[PDB]
Amino acid sequence: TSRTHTSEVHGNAEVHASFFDIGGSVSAGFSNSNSSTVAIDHSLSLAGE
Amino acid sequence: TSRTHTSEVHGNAEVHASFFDIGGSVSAGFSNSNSSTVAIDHSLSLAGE
Repeated sequence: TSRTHTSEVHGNAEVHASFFDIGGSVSAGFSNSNSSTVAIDHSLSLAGE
Repeated sequence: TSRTHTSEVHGNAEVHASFFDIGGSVSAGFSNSNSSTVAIDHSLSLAGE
């Protein structure tokens, strides 16, 4: 089994360019995650000599 | 065999600075994924000492 925890910072930057319109943009953000993997495995090995 | 639950929490933020039509959007997020992953392996080895 595996349980995780993530952090993140986000950003964006885009300005406008038209015949009349100008602009600008900034941002933020914090993202996380909680992944719960439950892995069930089986194996076989048949060796000879 | 593996069946994975990946829960997510998240926070989001955007803005668009302009003259008078300035737009902003802070936000968040919540998500899960029910990912059932199987994997079938067949292998070999030929060792000689």
